[PDB]
Amino acid sequence: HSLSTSDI
Amino acid sequence: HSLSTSDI
Amino acid sequence: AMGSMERASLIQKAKLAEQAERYEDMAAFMKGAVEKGEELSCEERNLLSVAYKNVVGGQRAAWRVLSSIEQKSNEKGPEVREYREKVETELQGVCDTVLGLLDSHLIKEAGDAESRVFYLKMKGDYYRYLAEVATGDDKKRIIDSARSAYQEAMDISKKEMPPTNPIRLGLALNFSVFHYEIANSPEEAISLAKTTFDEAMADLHTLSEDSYKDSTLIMQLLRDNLTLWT
Amino acid sequence: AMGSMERASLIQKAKLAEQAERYEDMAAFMKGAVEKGEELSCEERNLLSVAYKNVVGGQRAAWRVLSSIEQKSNEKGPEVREYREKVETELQGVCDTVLGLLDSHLIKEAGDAESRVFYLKMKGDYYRYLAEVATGDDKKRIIDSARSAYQEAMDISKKEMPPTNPIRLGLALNFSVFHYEIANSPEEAISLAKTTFDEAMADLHTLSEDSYKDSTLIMQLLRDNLTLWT
Repeated sequence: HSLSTSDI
Repeated sequence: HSLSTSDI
Repeated sequence: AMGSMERASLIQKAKLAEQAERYEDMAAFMKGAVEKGEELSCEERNLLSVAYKNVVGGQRAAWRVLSSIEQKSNEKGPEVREYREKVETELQGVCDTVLGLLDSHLIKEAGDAESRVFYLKMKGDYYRYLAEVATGDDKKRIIDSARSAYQEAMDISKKEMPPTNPIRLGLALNFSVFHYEIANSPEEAISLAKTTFDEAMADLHTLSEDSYKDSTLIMQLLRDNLTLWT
Repeated sequence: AMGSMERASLIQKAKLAEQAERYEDMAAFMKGAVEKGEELSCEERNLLSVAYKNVVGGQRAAWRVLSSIEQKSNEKGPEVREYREKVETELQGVCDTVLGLLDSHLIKEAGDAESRVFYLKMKGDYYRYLAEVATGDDKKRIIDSARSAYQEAMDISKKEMPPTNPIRLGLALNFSVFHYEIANSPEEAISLAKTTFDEAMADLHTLSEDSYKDSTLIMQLLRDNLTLWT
């Protein structure tokens, strides 16, 4: 999936 | 903190 | 989660909520199903149990975290106590809901032994959860209500279930926990756990390859608790 | 509700809620703290962001589970659609609450380029979450709001922040996600990510051990997205 800032 | 059936 | 929804559709959505780890939704869907008046199958009983087990389980974990901070600081500001009181009230409201459904719909004079034990054990557990947070004469009444539920479930399980039956095992386990942590009788708890384990071990060869895992998992918990308690 | 509680107490309870993994409670405490009208410190900004990030995060994960189960229609009953709508409405209500807080209290012309970028990035993120579930003319209207917010945050970051500033990196990270997933522009997404990574990489030798830890953490997320997108 696409990682954002939520993903540490 | 004893183990019960919730911890199986 | 309401009374305008077919019973079968509530079961479907309870399973969806479980997949999405939306256990508050899941409990609400199963509450709506119970309130339809019909009996729950074995699979449906477990959906009910899993749903509320997760909801109350998160509240109990939160209550324990805040209660330790309150006692550690007991040896300051009222923020910890104030918030711990809010979590406590929320936990009690869930336990009351569960106990209400049990008394109102699920605990029947005569069903099959599997189900009669299941609901009476559940009654004992959720009275036990209330006892974890109660304090005064109200606690004495809760404990006695837990004991009677556990004891009646125990009596049925010993008369109608073999010693390796996972539901009988799970009952004895939680009952031993009741003795240790609620009734403050560590000798009864150790005795009950050891006796339950030994009588299961003596029969373990009589189990099929499938049901072997369900019983041994509980037997390992009994053994884990015995290490803790001794 | 929270109006009778001191600002400092609300912050203490938000930290307690975080310890207890009570993120819905944590968001309500921080919402109350913001509504006191006073600016948030860097510490308090992150408490707010962490709280609602966990709340909306669970809803997004649940919406995705249900949406794929719903999309697998012929590769049927209405239960999946109905429950997905319920979750969707709930997700939207949280995003609206965050956007309402940003417009009403947090987004300001005053303040350092750190708070200003932080809140504008947050506005873009939560319009993006809304875009993930919208459909029609309301959707384009939503995407424009996310784009506009990300761009204004982008403009501030590239003017007042070095390339290794973690807040600048995280904004660029999320903006590139916006391009790839919302705007359907993989070329722009890949270009922005690569540009952000390389420009930060070239300045890593000017950093201390602590800054080096913060920057590389986000840069690895840019690396992961790049290797996946190309």
